[PDB]
Order: sequence, then structure tokens, then C-alpha cells
Amino acid sequence: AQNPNCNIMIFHPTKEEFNDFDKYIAYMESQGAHRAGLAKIIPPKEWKARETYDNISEILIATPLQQVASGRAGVFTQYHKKKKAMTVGEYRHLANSKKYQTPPHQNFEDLERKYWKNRIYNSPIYGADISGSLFDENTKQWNLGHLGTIQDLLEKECGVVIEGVNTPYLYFGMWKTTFAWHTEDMDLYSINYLHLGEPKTWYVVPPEHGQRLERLARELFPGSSRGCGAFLRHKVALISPTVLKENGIPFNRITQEAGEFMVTFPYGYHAGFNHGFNCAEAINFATPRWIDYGKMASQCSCGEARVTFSMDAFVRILQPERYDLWKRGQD
Ligand SMILES: O=C(O)CNC(=O)C(=O)O
Ligand SMILES: [Mg+2]
Ligand code: NI
Ligand SMILES: [Zn+2]
Repeated sequence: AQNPNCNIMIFHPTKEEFNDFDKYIAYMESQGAHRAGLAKIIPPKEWKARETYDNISEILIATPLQQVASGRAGVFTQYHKKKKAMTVGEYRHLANSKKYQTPPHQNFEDLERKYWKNRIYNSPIYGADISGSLFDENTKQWNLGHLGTIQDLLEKECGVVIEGVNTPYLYFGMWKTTFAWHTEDMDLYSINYLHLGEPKTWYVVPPEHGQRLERLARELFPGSSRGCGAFLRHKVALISPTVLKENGIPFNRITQEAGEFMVTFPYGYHAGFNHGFNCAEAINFATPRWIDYGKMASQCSCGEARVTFSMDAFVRILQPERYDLWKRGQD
């Protein structure tokens, strides 16, 4: 078995190897990359996502989210308070302000220490989940707005023809902006490209051990657990590496820098934070190996997780028993 310790793997495809996206994903899995839940892909030196970022300040963040924390430094939840719209130019200036900027630090480890020590005492503002793309249309390789769709994968593998679309989303981050512990909708893959700015630190639990993280989360967030049988779908809970180590949960960590891709694999729980002002683009995708994960994915039916139009069809076809109850939650 390849990668039996479930380490995060880092790939350096050549420009030739970067032509066929599906083939490269299948290659990485042949080497065991999926066992980690997360992989890094460094693009060939010749590749570029677009020519410059020189004109991005005019993108609108219609609903910036202030991420307010509750709990203790290592075990907290966050709630998203909606703020007034602002442009990316306004948000970047805010991120660079004295109130919100990255503190002085020695290296990524010192910054990680400061994040876990101090996150809860601040409320950074995150521009999340903004439909759009920063890939140039002329970028033919690993262009996250040109991937094969999940609906087309389900049709090729299973013959079924469904409604729905699959488009990318932009994320504008600042110091301390945080992504809570989650897997993807329907336990899909994700791919995330850091277009510019400061790094993103990731934490990940191997898929084969995801239930260990779930059981700890039920112990640490016991009222949330009684409220919903899949409350990590709410994407609000944080647990620090120190707490994960104290409780024996297997995990890995890695820092993504500008110009790099990350892939998350089906049922790979992940969480993380931004080091400073940045912009990422991410989208869900599927392969044949996902189908079985989609069939087994948990679902939030309490009504809090409230997800896309396109997820309806996935539930309806892969999980017809759940359909009914999950749509009671979504209506
Ligand atoms: O970058 C972020 O804030 C969160 N992204 C993801 O969880 C992802 O790409 O799957
Ligand atoms: Mg612009
Ligand atoms: Ni994710
Ligand atoms: Zn729920």
C-alpha cells in the first residue's frame, strides 16, 4: 500500500504532465496521495494562471464575514457576522491596517503559535464564497473554471443525467481568517489555487481516520452534537493541533504559498488559517473513486448547513432514502 503513514505529498509535474488533469489526479492517487486527505501541487515553472493581478481591486465582496470566536484558544466555534459590502481594494487596505495586519514574527512556526494563542481574541473579516474566477481564459492547464463538471462525471460513471452546475469560488483572506474543520459537500474533492498574497496553513485528518475526528468533535462540542448528527457540516468548529495531539487524533499540517495548488480528497477533514492578505480560488470536483464516498456522505438535516442547488441532485440520485429528510432541512 502506498503512503501508509498518510503523509501529505508534494508533486512537481512537468508542463507535459500538466496537460491532462484527470490523469494527474489518478497518478497522485497511484502514489498514495489521497491517504493524507490533502496534497500540494507545484505548477511547472512555465505555467501561469494569468498575466498579472494588477486590476483585481474592483471585484466586490458583497457580504464580507466577520468571524467572531467563542470558547477557549484550542477549542472554539466561530460565527459569521455579515458586514457591509466592500471592494477588494477596500478589503486589502483593511487587511493591511494596524488593527488587522499580520504581527511581527520569526517564521511560519512562530506565526502558527501566535495564531493558536491569540485567534479567539480577534474577529478578522473574510470574503468568502464569491462566485467567480481569476484564471485567464487562455490558461488551458489546471484552469479551475474549465474543469470537467461533477454532473458530467456522474453521467459518465452512472448514466444518470441531472440538473446543476459546478463553478469556482474566490476567497479573500487576511491574518487570522479561519476555515473550520469540514469535509466537502457530498465528500467531494476540492482544488484550491492561491492566486496571490500571503500563505494559508492547512491541517488535515486522513480519510481513513475521519471518524476519530468526528468522535472527538462530539465530545468537545456536545450540545452541537445533540442538535445535529453531522454538525461539522455547519463549518463552525475549530480544534487546535495541540488538542488533536492530546486526544490522539492523526493529522498533518502544511503551508500553501502563492502560486501553489492544494487538492483535498474525499472525506479528508481539513481546517486552516490565512497568514495575511491573500486571494484563493477553489472548486469541488469528482472522479470515479468519489462515487462511493458520495453515497456514504453524512448530511446535515437540522437545517443549518443550507447548501447549493446542485447538491439536491447529488442527494436525490446517490442517497434517495435520505432525500425527503435532507430536503425538509433545505426547505
Ligand atoms: O481557502 C479557504 O478558506 C477554504 N477552502 C477550502 O476548504 C477548500 O479549498 O476546500
Ligand atoms: Mg477589478
Ligand atoms: Ni474545503
Ligand atoms: Zn445541522
